[PDB]
Amino acid sequence: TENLYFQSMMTTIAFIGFGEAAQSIAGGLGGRNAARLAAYDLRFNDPAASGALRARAAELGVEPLDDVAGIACADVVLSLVVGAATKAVAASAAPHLSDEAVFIDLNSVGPDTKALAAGAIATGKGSFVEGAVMARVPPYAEKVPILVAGRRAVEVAERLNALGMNLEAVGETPGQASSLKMIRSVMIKGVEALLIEALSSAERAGVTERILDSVQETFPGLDWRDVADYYLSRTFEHGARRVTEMTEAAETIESFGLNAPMSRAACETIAAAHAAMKDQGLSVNDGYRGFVPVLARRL
Amino acid sequence: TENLYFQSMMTTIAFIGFGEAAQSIAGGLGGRNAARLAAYDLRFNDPAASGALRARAAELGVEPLDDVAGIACADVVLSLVVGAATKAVAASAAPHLSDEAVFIDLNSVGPDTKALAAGAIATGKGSFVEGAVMARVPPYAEKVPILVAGRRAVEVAERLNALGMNLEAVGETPGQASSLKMIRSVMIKGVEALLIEALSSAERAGVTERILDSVQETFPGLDWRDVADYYLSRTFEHGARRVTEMTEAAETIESFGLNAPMSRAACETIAAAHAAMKDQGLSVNDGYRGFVPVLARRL
Repeated sequence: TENLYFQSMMTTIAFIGFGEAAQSIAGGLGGRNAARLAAYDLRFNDPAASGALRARAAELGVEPLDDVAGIACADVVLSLVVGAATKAVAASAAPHLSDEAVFIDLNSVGPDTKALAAGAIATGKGSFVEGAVMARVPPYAEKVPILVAGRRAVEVAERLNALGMNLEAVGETPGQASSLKMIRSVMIKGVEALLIEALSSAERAGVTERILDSVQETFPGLDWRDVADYYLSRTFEHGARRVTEMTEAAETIESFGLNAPMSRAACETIAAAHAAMKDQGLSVNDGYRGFVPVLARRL
Repeated sequence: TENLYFQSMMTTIAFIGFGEAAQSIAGGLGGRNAARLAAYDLRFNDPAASGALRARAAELGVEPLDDVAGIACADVVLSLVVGAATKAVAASAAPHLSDEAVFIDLNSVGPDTKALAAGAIATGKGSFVEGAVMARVPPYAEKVPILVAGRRAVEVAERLNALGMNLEAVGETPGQASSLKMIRSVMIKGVEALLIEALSSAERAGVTERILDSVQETFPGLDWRDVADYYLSRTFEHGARRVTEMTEAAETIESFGLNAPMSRAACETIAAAHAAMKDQGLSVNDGYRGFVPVLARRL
């Protein structure tokens, strides 16, 4: 019950980058022959990695391309490379895209870099759609939530959703998808940071339960102890990667001509708290009753 | 159905400071002759203010005291003076308190200053209880929520609650009541600040409604649009005074040996946003749909 125009259509996808994320995505698509798959990777040319990578390409039913120019055949090019390589990749692909083709940039970079990738693509004939991957890929494969933005975002979402992928078009302006992903971090990690600051303060003052009561009375819809349990355990376990996500978010907001003091302070806070909790005999299972006394003392 | 020990008891209260807050409190107590009331004020000695202040003392049924030494008669002394005068007041009263008397400091100062007030009182015979007034006094009079902390906090709460006041004992340690008041600000104004940062960012990126959706999905208990309506209108109207409350909260947290980056960033944010919104034709009634585009542009 997806779109007819898109089911009765010749659909070739080329990955740029054939790492884990690209592999799991191509994994879930491969058995269906939902589309002719291909992948360009530099390691396809490295004698030390070539054999092992080409076998896996064969095992997931993806064709290895020897060169970037092998993407000329694709309707949709997916760019999943190391963040640092984003622009370089874009610039390589640009001359080889057909004028109907869409390059979707799925890299973990801010709207600024996305804009430069879009610019490289524009020096050739292809279209650019900006994407942002909303979850880790392994647990979801090809149904990982992706946000897309651009002239052709609705069009590619529909086309790739007809193949079983999980895209939503969030705007016509490239930059909007990574902006949305980054800003969404601000509320979520901002709240986590506020709990860290309020609760460890409260704890040093001996009024923790009373302060949880007072937040519970002010914002009654949520169970704030469940919130503090959940998000402080997130600081415990993934504090390092949560600080990266925050650092990027501050840069995104700054990139819009806005000061980002909440995002910067939250990043600092989550990093300080993660450090504070390491090697203290805590468990992700321990709750705020567990974490807060440690943070109180260690901060 | 309050305590018998406290109803069948000789109960004299002396205010130090006879301003609005002290007047409204003494107002609601005065008609009942719930207690022998008195008040020391410097203006009781100023020919320019004396007549007018003594008439109002008579109208609310409070006795003027010519001197601080007139508090020797009180069981409970209430200190409501300008923040700056807190310690000075405490030091004046200390020699005059009886050894059964309780000095309750109700001034808008942090636990640090409260501790110094407590120290002055300790150089005499009286007891010290630390209080913190939780709302503006005019709309509540004598039933304004007060938090108290100290050895005798339970005792004074019960005694003053037997006279119709609205006290809760929150701890045995002086400093806890103002700590609790201040820290409670962190979550509340932190959230307001996070909405300002997230929403005006989102708005510059054209994804405001989507970001509200994504906060609504993450923290489903609350209606986040009502939250943003409510708290941004608070930034509009009372942004100036909300920044003071935040500045104090950062100092309180700092006073505990903790860095206060969330509190400091929130204070900055609320002040920046309040400034941004002034003289833009906005109304407290306007909601986030109204405020956010203004903040987006003006920040």
